[PDB]
Amino acid sequence: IASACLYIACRQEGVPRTFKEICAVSRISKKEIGRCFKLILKALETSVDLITTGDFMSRFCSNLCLPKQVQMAATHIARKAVELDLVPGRSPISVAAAAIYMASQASAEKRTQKEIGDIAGVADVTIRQSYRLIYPRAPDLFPTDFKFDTPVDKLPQL
Amino acid sequence: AERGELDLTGAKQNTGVWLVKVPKYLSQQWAKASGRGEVGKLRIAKTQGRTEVSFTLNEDLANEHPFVLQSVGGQTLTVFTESSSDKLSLEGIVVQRAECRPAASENYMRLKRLQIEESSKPVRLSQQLDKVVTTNYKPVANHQYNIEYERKKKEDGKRARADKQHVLDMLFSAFEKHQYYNLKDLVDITKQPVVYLKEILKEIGVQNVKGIHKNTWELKPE
Repeated sequence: IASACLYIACRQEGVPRTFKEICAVSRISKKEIGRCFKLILKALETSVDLITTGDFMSRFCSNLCLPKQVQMAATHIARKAVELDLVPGRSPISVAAAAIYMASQASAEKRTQKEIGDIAGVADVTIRQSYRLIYPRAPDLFPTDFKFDTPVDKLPQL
Repeated sequence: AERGELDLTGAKQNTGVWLVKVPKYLSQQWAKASGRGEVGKLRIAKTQGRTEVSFTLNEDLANEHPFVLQSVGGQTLTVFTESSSDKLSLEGIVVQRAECRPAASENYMRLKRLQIEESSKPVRLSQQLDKVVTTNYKPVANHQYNIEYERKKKEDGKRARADKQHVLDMLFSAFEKHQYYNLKDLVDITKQPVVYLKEILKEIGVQNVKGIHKNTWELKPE
């Protein structure tokens, strides 16, 4: 209950923490936290705002030690990807990690899918799938006022 | 005749030996070149009213060590050994004591500094870290110990309910080993559900307060 309450508090505060992050600090598994989560919402007759791609960019980019411009580009890419519906049904964490990977690979500070996956809590396959969906539209997702260390046309294709 | 008997030939023949104190680096080189048998030469010079001892290290091993003698009259020292064949013996009595020192002094302090620096290498000091550690509490779906414990629990499965006759046979088999047992131990011994076990046990056995550390059941049916 305490672990699930901590997740709800983070959501209410506008600083969502993924279930994998809350699980990583608690002896309770993601599954049990997820079960208690919905039960508490019913018990409290309350609800929490839907998570968004921008809620994790600050934490993930800082944990990855990415420059400010890379974090801004990743935020824009993820936001535009959701608006363009390029990632239907994809979890926002997977989209954020994929957007971070794209922006990182386009910048001087290049991070691998494993490094981003370990910090974001997403499998490299899930990142790769989410990245493969957004890669064709990469020039539209990147900001117009962004400085490219590696041009969008040379971004990794897979 | 006993294992502890000492061969006192060293004392009987009055074998005299010299106890010499030498630096660790010097004896380390002798141990390294031990297979050569040419670690150096020991020179002793005596005069009308003065005597000196010194050692010269082999050039190849080095690539004069004056010795200062010390009195042996203030305390009686003897040398003894234990053979690998479990036979003790006394080699002799210390008739002279000396200590090795270097001839030079200024350059010798350089060697001591080098030895100190080498001896300082194992002294671990707190390291300053330029970037915060971001790998702690990395996001995980379920802990390693939990999936392992869950797998063992699910693979082994829950404890089944044996037939009443087999449960009674196990209970009486346990009674042959001991008169009374703690319920927790009895559950592990009989390998039955605590509820199911208690139902069968209460029909014959009983629980009574005893001086043992935990509440124990009495298996005698009467």
